[PDB]
Amino acid sequence: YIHVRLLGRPTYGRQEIDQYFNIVYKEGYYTMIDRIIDSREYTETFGSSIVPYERYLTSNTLISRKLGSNSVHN
Amino acid sequence: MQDAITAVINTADVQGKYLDDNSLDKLRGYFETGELRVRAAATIAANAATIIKESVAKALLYSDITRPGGNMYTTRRYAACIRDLDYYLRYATYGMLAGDPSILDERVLNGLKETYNSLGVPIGATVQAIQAMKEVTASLVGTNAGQEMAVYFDYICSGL
Amino acid sequence: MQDAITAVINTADVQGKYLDDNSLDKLRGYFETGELRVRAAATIAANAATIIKESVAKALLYSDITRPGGNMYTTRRYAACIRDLDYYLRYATYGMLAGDPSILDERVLNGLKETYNSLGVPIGATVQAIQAMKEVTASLVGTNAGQEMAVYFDYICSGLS
Amino acid sequence: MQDAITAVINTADVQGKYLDDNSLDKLRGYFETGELRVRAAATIAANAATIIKESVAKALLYSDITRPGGNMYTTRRYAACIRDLDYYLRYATYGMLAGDPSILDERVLNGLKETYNSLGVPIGATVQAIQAMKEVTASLVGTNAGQEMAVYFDYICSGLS
Amino acid sequence: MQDAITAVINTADVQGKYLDDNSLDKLRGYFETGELRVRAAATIAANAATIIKESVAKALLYSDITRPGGNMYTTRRYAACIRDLDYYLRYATYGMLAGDPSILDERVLNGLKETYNSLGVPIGATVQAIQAMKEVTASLVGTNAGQEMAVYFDYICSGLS
Amino acid sequence: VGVPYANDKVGQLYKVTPTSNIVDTAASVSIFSTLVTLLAQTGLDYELKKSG
Amino acid sequence: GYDMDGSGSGSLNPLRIKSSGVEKDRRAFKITYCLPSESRLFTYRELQNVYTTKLVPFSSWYAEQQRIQKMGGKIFKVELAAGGQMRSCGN
Amino acid sequence: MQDTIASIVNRYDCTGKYLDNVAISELESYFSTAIIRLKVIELINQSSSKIIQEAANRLYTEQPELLRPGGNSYTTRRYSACLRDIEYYLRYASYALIAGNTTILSERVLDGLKETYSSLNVPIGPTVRSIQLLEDIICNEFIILAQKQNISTNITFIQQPFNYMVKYLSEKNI
Amino acid sequence: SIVTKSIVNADAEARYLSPGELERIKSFVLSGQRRLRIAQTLTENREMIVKKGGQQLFQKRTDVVSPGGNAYGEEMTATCLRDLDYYLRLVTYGIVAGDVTPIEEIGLVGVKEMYNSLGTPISGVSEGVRCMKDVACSLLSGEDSAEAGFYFDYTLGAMQ
Amino acid sequence: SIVTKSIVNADAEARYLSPGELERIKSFVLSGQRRLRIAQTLTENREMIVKKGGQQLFQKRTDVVSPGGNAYGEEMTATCLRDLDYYLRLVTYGIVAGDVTPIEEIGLVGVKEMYNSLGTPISGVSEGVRCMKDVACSLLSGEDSAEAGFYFDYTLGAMQ
Amino acid sequence: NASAGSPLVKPKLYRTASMSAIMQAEQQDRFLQLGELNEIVAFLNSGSKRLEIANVISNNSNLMVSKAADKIFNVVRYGSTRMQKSLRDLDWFLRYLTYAIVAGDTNILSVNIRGLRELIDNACSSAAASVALREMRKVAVTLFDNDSASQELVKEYFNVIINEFDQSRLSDKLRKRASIDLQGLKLPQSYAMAGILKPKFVMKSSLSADEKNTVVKACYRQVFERDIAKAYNIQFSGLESQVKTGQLSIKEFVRALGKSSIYRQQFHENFVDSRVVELSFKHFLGRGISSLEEFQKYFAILSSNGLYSLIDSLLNSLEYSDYFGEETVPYFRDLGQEAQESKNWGAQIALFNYSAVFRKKPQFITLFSDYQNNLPDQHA
Ligand SMILES: CCC1=C(C)/C(=C/C2=NC(=C\c3[nH]c(/C=C4\NC(=O)[C@H](C)[C@H]4CC)c(C)c3CCC(=O)O)/C(CCC(=O)O)=C2C)NC1=O
Ligand SMILES: CCC1=C(C)/C(=C/C2=NC(=C\c3[nH]c(/C=C4\NC(=O)[C@H](C)[C@H]4CC)c(C)c3CCC(=O)O)/C(CCC(=O)O)=C2C)NC1=O
Ligand SMILES: CCC1=C(C)/C(=C/C2=NC(=C\c3[nH]c(/C=C4\NC(=O)[C@H](C)[C@H]4CC)c(C)c3CCC(=O)O)/C(CCC(=O)O)=C2C)NC1=O
Ligand SMILES: CCC1=C(C)/C(=C/C2=NC(=C\c3[nH]c(/C=C4\NC(=O)[C@H](C)[C@H]4CC)c(C)c3CCC(=O)O)/C(CCC(=O)O)=C2C)NC1=O
Ligand SMILES: CCC1=C(C)/C(=C/C2=NC(=C\c3[nH]c(/C=C4\NC(=O)[C@H](C)[C@H]4CC)c(C)c3CCC(=O)O)/C(CCC(=O)O)=C2C)NC1=O
Ligand SMILES: CCC1=C(C)/C(=C/C2=NC(=C\c3[nH]c(/C=C4\NC(=O)[C@H](C)[C@H]4CC)c(C)c3CCC(=O)O)/C(CCC(=O)O)=C2C)NC1=O
Ligand SMILES: CCC1=C(C)/C(=C/C2=NC(=C\c3[nH]c(/C=C4\NC(=O)[C@H](C)[C@H]4CC)c(C)c3CCC(=O)O)/C(CCC(=O)O)=C2C)NC1=O
Repeated sequence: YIHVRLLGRPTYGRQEIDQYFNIVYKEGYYTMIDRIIDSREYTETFGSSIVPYERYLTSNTLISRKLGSNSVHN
Repeated sequence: MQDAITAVINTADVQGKYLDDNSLDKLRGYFETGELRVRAAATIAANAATIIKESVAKALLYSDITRPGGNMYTTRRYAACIRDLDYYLRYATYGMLAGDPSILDERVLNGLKETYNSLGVPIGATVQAIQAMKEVTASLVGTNAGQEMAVYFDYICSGL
Repeated sequence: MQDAITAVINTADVQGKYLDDNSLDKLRGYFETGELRVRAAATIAANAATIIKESVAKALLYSDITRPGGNMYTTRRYAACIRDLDYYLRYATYGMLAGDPSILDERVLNGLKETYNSLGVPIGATVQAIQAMKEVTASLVGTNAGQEMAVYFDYICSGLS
Repeated sequence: MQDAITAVINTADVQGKYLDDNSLDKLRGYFETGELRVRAAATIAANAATIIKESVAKALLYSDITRPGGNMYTTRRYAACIRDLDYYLRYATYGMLAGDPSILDERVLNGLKETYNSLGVPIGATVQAIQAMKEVTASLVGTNAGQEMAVYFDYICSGLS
Repeated sequence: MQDAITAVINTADVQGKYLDDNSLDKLRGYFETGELRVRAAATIAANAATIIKESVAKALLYSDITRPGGNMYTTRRYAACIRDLDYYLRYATYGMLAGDPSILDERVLNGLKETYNSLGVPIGATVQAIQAMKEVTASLVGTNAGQEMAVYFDYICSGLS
Repeated sequence: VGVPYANDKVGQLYKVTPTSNIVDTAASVSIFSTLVTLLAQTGLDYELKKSG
Repeated sequence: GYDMDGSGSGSLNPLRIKSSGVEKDRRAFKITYCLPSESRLFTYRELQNVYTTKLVPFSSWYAEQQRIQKMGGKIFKVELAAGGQMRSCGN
Repeated sequence: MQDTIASIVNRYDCTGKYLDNVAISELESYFSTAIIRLKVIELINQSSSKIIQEAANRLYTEQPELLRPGGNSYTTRRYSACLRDIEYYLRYASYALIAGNTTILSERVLDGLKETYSSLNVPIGPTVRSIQLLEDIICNEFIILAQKQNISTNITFIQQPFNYMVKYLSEKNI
Repeated sequence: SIVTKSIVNADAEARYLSPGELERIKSFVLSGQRRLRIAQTLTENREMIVKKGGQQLFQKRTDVVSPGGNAYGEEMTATCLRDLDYYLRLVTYGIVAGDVTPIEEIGLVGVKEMYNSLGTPISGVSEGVRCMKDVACSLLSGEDSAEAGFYFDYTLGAMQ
Repeated sequence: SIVTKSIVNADAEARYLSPGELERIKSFVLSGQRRLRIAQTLTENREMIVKKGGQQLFQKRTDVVSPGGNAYGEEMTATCLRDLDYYLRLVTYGIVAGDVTPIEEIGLVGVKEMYNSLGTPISGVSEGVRCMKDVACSLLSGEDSAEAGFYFDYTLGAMQ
Repeated sequence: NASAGSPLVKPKLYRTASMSAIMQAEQQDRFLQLGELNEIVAFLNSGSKRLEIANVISNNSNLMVSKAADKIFNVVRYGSTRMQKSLRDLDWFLRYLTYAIVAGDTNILSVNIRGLRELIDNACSSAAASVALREMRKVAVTLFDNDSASQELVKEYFNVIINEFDQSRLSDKLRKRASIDLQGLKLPQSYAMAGILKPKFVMKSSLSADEKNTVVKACYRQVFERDIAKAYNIQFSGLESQVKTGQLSIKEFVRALGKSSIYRQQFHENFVDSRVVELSFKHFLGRGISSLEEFQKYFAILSSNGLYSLIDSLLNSLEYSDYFGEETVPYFRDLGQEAQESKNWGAQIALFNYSAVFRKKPQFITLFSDYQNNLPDQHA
């Protein structure tokens, strides 16, 4: 969830979550915030200027939001 | 399940109260609309076949789905497809005639999205087929009863 | 993911046994076919653009799909379509050059059918476009390497269907 | 399942050893307490109905639960409620008389938390009802056997919570 | 989460009542056991490393698990294993020192069964490792505090199973 | 008392019916032979074979 | 649910045997079969008394007779006990 | 349970195409190797329990700790269960040598197998060793009886089902 | 592997394999037979490398086999030589892979946490792997033991 | 009986009797003469149990012998004490049987339907049998009236 | 790939006396009478004798093994491993003797020595293990001669050992499926006879009223998963009586229970046609769906023709009448009985609970179809 709010996407894959989970145990939650916000993806997409925003949305959320095939014209 | 009557007795029962004038106004509303619901269910019972035929003809045929590779491409899949449209029309009629969509919660929409996402049934095409049944059915039963069927077809579509 | 070497390595590791002659034959087979895989990947790298152009020209153009109402109708949708074809071509090359279609299991075929049934992408048209890339690609790389790319394109087509 | 005997043969068996003096001390302990477990099970067998009646009377009646809106409000729900207290008493007797709560792991606490969180059965009220059965049962069977029944009722209460 | 105090304020709050003699007896019980919970958490804080080492040595090592093919085989997987035993010990200490296992419901046992059934972690071996931590921890903190740690390790074992 | 259920050697009730159809019992006896011929001719053999 | 709508061979449902009985029909046969399993020697199951006698519903009676004859049973005495016969209406 | 024939035909059902030269070539290769495949099935049909007892004795001499009190095959009962399973692996792998397709192995053996042996505390490593101890035996007997009736010696089709089940039941460290 | 590393590399760049990367693969698949000779020799000479490397380890480092050390006793010394056999196996996997990815993922990723959880000094492990490097360099050619010896050097660099 | 129950039990399991069940039959056939002492005493003291138990019943519960009650009059009171004589007889059968199968099949299976068809309050029947339990426990030893009293307890649990 | 979960399963091992004592009244939902209490009285009184027996065998094990070891026996055959195997076996019989005496009576021995004579016969003589076991039984009996009751127990255990070593492999238990789609599985008969045998309730109508009542109460527990009577006081008195006469066979009783409104009110009304299909298998056959084509078979029956024709078509099936016939109440088929197919492992153990009444989606169709398809979209 904190990954979604800070980066705008869900996690690409299992390897990615493991790094965050691992940092969690050795260094703690403060360092968990520090690794997400000082990551290269956040620095490239958002930098020092832009408030984060929702960038990627999985297929369940788009069936959910009645987009594409699902939508009622009516 | 429950109809509108059972739902009234549920709210009044779960408060512990008896039936006050609000609940009697709701029962009067249902008993005013009763006969309209009956004749609508009679007509849909008469012409279910033609509703499914016209709605498959509007929504599904001559596209990638019935072309090879699509999900309706074989005869087994075609027949399973129109079988499922028969369920949507029948349970939509039950929901109309009860005046309460709890039936659709119990016996259709529970686990159906997990089923179609398991099998590979496209949800979008299904929704468009249901809406085709909505337009054709409203054309058969008329304006008022078409609004009633419209809330239950829209209820199933909201589910998917 | 895994290549043929890793698949060989993985089998050895779970058993925990040291390499023995039967395993090596598999490694000898891969290392015999290695150069062929290399030149095939070289040629596909060279002519990706022409593969996608010729395959879209065969499979998709001047039909209901690019006419309005079809799924390729807007430019946005055309560009997303060609990009998807490019994605299939690139990962099919990774799968050919690894000698193991595990990459297509991990990074391509995962949730793609749920995604295209979500967005409205026709499965049939997609498969036909991939087969067009299979014929064009086999025409570039030749008979042998066309058979190799043919098993990975057929793997993706079997995945979507 | 397993009783204390089976558990001793499990540990001694799984070490590959024979039965040593420690395991024989455990079997001596169980065989000393055997007859007390028997007469306790006899008394609970005699007065099950009164245990459930007095425990429901102490723990559950004249509250929000039997008032409308509560979970015991109707007769079907009341009967299902006292039916479940009958299961807790019966399997608590089986756990006492085996000397090993493995039966409560196999046949009661499996899926029970998922069941009560599925239906909307309040956990807290259930726990208090079981403790009411613990006090009434301990009052019938006495001090020692009340301690034995106390560890199995507390086992079920630890299972739900 | 909630401790015993917060739970008392939850029940008395949700009835709308004030704090009566029963709830004050529960707070007296917790405030009697408080210092014992403190020194137990002190000792477990001291010897966490040795708890995990001795419990893995008793429960997991020199078996099929650390032999190739077993779950624990890769070094990566050994370190993940002992990492998870560290979480069970740490949150079991938090559950002991709160006097309420709600922490284990919120932050540990939620989604853990879906995780281990997703990965292929054997549940049985995990439970046996947790019971090994229960025996070693009870040996360090003594009888009373070992009973307290015993109800929280048994809570996690009841959660996975 | 301990009598076998249903007053028979083995305690089985609802045993197989030892009787046969009307045409068969009228045909087995030496008398009613002319009735068996008459029911044969008219075809009321057929309605007496029915199980009403 | 009267078992005679949309008969198979080309219908979606797998071929099965379908009975003439009316929906919810009260018709039964008093029957006597003698069926020996042929299959307890590889399974090693308990002996179940054979030569059973029961009242089989008319709607499902057709399935039963075919099934007894498939497993080498022998049928002794089929009587219609429960129902009335050749009635165009009312079962 | 689609053999090679039905696999090819289902592939051309997904296409919508007819059978081309490529289809007819792949079929001709299957109908050529089939006679050789039948001979292999006659071999396993002859010497089944000999193969099973040999892969047993090899399995238990390599991993003696199964018969130790800690181990799995430790009892008479657990032993007979283990031999039962080796009889399964040999049977279904023989079927996959008939069909030439490993879809029987996936549909009837492998799906839910990792979960079952995980549920019973049966170890995975011994199981994979068992399958390849079957593979080596059938391989050797086919090399000898191959060189008798002269034959094409090649054995990749025999190695393929057992290799498939080994690749499936394995754990990935890479 | 080298193929896996290049596919991962241009996968993360989402481009086709670059010409430079492709050239390396050719050099890899042409250097195959030499690598298989190396792993063949280290395969068939493993008992000398594990035994002799363990002897030079325990002779250089009399700590761990002393009473009070980790590896004191018959069983513990057998477990110590068992681990040297593991890292020998992994080195042979790294030679035929043409990359240390097998060595890294089977043996090195979180090794420090494991041996710290065992009470084992990992510097003794690195001294053991260096001893096996000296024996394995005694069993090979010049350039050959340069290559294989450098795989051992990678494992030393991961332990330290 | 215990013999009947064991034979039926391993008959439904289609096996011989277990060593455990045969030990149970040995303990039963050795406990015989104590049981026959108990049922001898309750046999020869039946009139005190029925009379005194009926007095404690009617004194505790003046409902049923009041006017308009189920037991009003001389004939009805005689029938009431007749039924208490029945349950005393059945308890003696259950003592010599070593099982409550006689008590259950002669007296308890469908007792609620019978007394509800007679208009008789069955709670008064259970109070009567409890009174006879107190008298019969006054006529016996400690462990003896524990055993016999527990057969009465089974009948009380079946009535309630 | 896909899977069901992998829940913990106690495999089966053996029984003790207080074990099967408790478990019989547990299986019939009873609540122990005086007689079964008198089992646990008898076995739990006489336990210290068994302790003295395990004492003296545990003390004298070496002496017991050597006196067999001399007259059984070779440098010139029989390597070091093989000699260790025979020695391990002689120690080993004594181990299961102390276990079989301390625990309940004779289940470890009987299932762990019955087949093995031919597992050993490829190595050693049949006359060898006989004379080794007979020297151990004679030294044990003559050791225990004082305290005659204890050697009577002991004599019974050894005599059962040398009875069970005599006999056979116990044959093979096979499972042939009439339908082509399903897959056959065999089970060793040694594996099945460990545990507690699950009783089968048979109503011949010549029984006594206990035996009719237990069979009928077993039917309600099978079809409804709980006792409907004794809680909600639901009675079906003429189905019950037409079964007590044998007028309805027990198959037709399960049919008329399956077509009652309490079955549909309990199981059809709250569930999807897929879920109704699944639960109809659990109640009417006592197994899960074997495979995907069978689900597509019966789902057409339910889905086109309602519940009544589904239950009719399940009880008219040719696989109902070989497992059950018409004289047994249906029963579950878990681990103790038959061969459990791997394909449905976890899901089947998901079914046979009380809790799998509550599962609202479908189990099996998602699982089989998910086995056909590739990785789904969810989280990792
Ligand atoms: C009462 C609630 C309920 C529903 C709705 C239900 C649906 C259901 N749909 C199925 C298949 C199917 N359903 C469809 C439906 C469609 N294909 C399309 O392209 C269209 C969008 C759509 C028709 C409008 C198809 C093609 C299949 C079979 C797919 C296959 O087997 O490959 C199956 C598989 C087996 C069987 O049908 O017997 C079930 C159980 N089951 C239930 O219990
Ligand atoms: C609504 C947004 C939208 C646009 C604009 C669009 C364009 C579009 N232009 C096309 C072709 C084309 N477009 C051109 C255009 C030109 N040639 C020149 O030299 C000039 C610079 C220019 C005309 C001013 C030509 C020559 C082709 C066909 C080229 C070929 O097929 O070889 C095609 C190929 C197939 C087809 O037309 O049906 C599409 C889809 N599609 C869209 O959805
Ligand atoms: C031994 C094995 C076993 C147990 C223990 C068990 C419990 C169980 N409890 C149930 C329902 C219930 N359980 C309760 C229980 C309670 N209500 C209260 O307020 C109390 C606080 C609490 C009891 C202490 C109630 C009211 C229901 C009925 C919910 C409903 O269906 O309406 C149900 C659903 C079936 C039914 O009764 O209608 C099961 C299956 N089932 C089993 O097979
Ligand atoms: C406190 C909150 C919390 C817990 C408890 C937790 C568990 C957890 N265990 C995991 C994996 C694992 N867990 C184990 C555990 C075991 N292997 C064995 O053989 C033992 C029997 C057993 C431990 C006793 C192993 C080997 C893996 C790695 C599977 C893999 O990714 O390769 C993973 C996947 C991420 C990763 O480690 O790579 C999570 C997320 N996660 C959490 O956020
Ligand atoms: C208590 C429960 C229990 C028993 C009793 C048992 C017996 C048993 N004996 C075995 C083998 C054997 N058993 C023997 C026995 C003998 N050879 C001789 O010449 C003698 C006459 C005779 C002994 C008196 C031998 C030689 C083998 C090894 C066969 C082989 O695998 O090579 C094996 C196969 C596993 C192995 O040892 O490698 C079992 C499982 N297993 C059990 O779990
Ligand atoms: C057709 C596909 C298929 C397979 C393979 C299958 C296997 C299978 N193996 C089982 C048990 C088992 N399988 C083994 C196997 C072994 N033990 C070892 O140490 C060795 C590594 C290995 C023998 C080579 C053992 C010991 C058990 C029983 C374990 C126990 O019950 O405690 C069971 C449990 C119940 C039963 O057998 O009836 C099944 C269902 N089922 C299937 O449907
Ligand atoms: C393939 C990658 C891999 C490795 C390397 C690995 C190592 C590993 N080393 C272990 C123990 C051990 N390893 C050592 C090693 C040493 N002692 C010393 O003093 C020396 C420095 C060193 C030998 C050079 C010792 C003493 C133990 C056992 C310690 C104990 O149990 O107390 C264990 C415990 C259980 C078991 O061995 O079965 C594992 C799993 N596991 C793996 O999966």
